Amino acid sequence: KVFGRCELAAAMKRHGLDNYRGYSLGNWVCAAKFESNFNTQATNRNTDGSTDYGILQINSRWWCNDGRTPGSRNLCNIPCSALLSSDITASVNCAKKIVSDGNGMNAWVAWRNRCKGTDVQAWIRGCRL
RNA sequence: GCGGCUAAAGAGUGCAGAGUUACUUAGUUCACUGCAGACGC
Repeated sequence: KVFGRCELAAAMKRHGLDNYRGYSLGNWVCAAKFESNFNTQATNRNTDGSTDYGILQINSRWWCNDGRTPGSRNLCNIPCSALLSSDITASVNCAKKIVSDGNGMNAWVAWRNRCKGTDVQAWIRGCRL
C-alpha cells in the first residue's frame, strides 16, 4: 500500500511511534518518505546481496530473513515479506527495536541524511491525528 | 417521497458529533450516525 502522508502519520502514532524515545512523529513520517516514498512494497538491493524491505527499508542482513542472504542474522524474528505488508505492525516493531539499541535514531540513515536538524513539524502540518 | 443551494473565498465546509485509512492536496471541508431549512416540476 502507498500510504498518504497523514494516513501514515495517523497509523504511526496509533502503534506508538509518536514521540517514542523522545522523537516526535515528524521524524518517522519523514523517515518513511525519503526511505520508501510511503510505499510499503518498496525494496532495494545493496551491492552485497542483502535487500531493504518495507516502508522504512529494513535490511535483511541483520533484521529479517529473506532466504537469499547467507550469513544473515534475522534479529527481528520475521520473514522480510512482513516488512512489505499494508499493515505496518511488523515494520514498526522492528523499526522500534532498531532504534532502541545502538546508534539509536542515527541508526536511521534517511532520517540522518535529510531530516535531522530540520523542522520536522512541516511533516504533520494539516494532519488529523 | 426523487435534484442543485444552505461560505465571500476554496478542490472540498447546512449545523452536531464520529473515526470503518475508504477518499483526499488530509479534512472546522472526508467513510459512519443523528436531525435538517428555503427552494425546482
